Amino acid sequence: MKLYASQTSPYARKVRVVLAEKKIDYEMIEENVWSPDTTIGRFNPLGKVPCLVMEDGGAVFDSRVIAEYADTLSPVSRLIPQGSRERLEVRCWEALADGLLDAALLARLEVTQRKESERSESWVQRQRSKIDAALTAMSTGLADKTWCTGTHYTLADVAVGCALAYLDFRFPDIAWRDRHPNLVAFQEKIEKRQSFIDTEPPR
Amino acid sequence: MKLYASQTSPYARKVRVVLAEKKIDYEMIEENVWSPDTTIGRFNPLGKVPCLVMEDGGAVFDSRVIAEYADTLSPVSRLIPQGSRERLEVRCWEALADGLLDAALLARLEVTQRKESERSESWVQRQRSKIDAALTAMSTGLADKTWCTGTHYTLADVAVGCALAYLDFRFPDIAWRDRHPNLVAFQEKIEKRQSFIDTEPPR
Ligand SMILES: N[C@@H](CCC(=O)N[C@@H](CS(=O)O)C(=O)NCC(=O)O)C(=O)O
Ligand SMILES: N[C@@H](CCC(=O)N[C@@H](CS(=O)O)C(=O)NCC(=O)O)C(=O)O
Ligand SMILES: [Mg+2]
Ligand SMILES: [Mg+2]
Repeated sequence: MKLYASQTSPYARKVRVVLAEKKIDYEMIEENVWSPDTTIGRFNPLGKVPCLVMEDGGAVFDSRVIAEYADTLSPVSRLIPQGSRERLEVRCWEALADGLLDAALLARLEVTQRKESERSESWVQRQRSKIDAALTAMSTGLADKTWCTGTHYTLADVAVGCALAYLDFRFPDIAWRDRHPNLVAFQEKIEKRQSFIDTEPPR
Repeated sequence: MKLYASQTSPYARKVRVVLAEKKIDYEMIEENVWSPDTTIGRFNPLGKVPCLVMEDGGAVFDSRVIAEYADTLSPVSRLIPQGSRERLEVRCWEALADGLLDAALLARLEVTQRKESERSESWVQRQRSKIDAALTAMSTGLADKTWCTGTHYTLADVAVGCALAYLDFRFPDIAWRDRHPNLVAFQEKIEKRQSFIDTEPPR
């Protein structure tokens, strides 16, 4: 299997963490999707990473679909629970984290993909407000628990960890660590996992 | 259960189609998420519809999470297959359709949420190129089959149908019907389903 990804992509980091936790071997292929020379469209018509390309040539996207499928590929470190209700809880956590990332990417892309004369203050403020709200919800949801859903590490934790680390990396001005002590304790723990250690974004 | 949604939202339409197919009763609550008076943030910190609010007050998002959960709530009209590989196929179709919608929404929002002096031609062209590519992939993937995954109607078909109907509604200039006869035949069939008939977008 081949994973088209980048070392900075937080959605791709989620998938890489899952693959590491599951001990699934794969070839990592760094692809710059913002280059006019990108070939990602051979595999993902949406032009995005991550994209997993299977032995047979079948292409899998997006990160949620890849994560769900990877969890079935080994009995090692089950990350998505069996129960429908328990699965709901984990997948909603993942949607919350991914949604925070969607807003953060839009806020970043407003700068990287537009001339100053093409930018909107109100749009960026909207996206930054979603990030703030998502952070508050993550802190409210985690509450006093060990992990997002209680006793066990799941894809919820992976997704949240990737989101918070992305803010550390790209948005150090968003001071979530001051605001939410329970998220700080969570992140301090999760970043000690081998899967996180091995997938830190460069720079 | 309460579904916070709008009658135009294609992501919400996907959920409403699933709920109709499954014969699950729910209260529909129209919510304008673009109004400064929106209260959607009580339930979905990302500020988006659809959002399903359960009897207990628990909030579920996004559309993929709601669709997956709704499929478990009744044995009527199973829309997501049991097999991991078969599930992968359906969920990747859903990601493709949702991704087409993401690009279409961005292209629309460039106009509705920005003054002309805040707009980017290159960004809109990028998004429109994703739509074209996604359409080609949908046509390639469906090929000569009855439904997206072969013999049976699944969430893949729901998602694709919602996407194509959204383009008819909001982007009549994107002439997919001329380009892809197999998608035309697909859409002509799916729009005869009661769930689609009852959820057409107004105007
Ligand atoms: N729903 C998808 C989002 C992936 C995405 O936007 N990836 C960005 C790169 S970012 O992670 O650095 C991407 O590929 N953007 C390229 C584009 O939008 O043209 C998922 O969950 O995998
Ligand atoms: N990943 C989510 C996307 C929903 C969405 O963007 N919904 C739009 C409304 S559109 O369907 O008319 C939305 O709520 N936008 C409000 C905002 O982004 O502030 C899902 O699959 O449900
Ligand atoms: Mg619990
Ligand atoms: Mg098949």
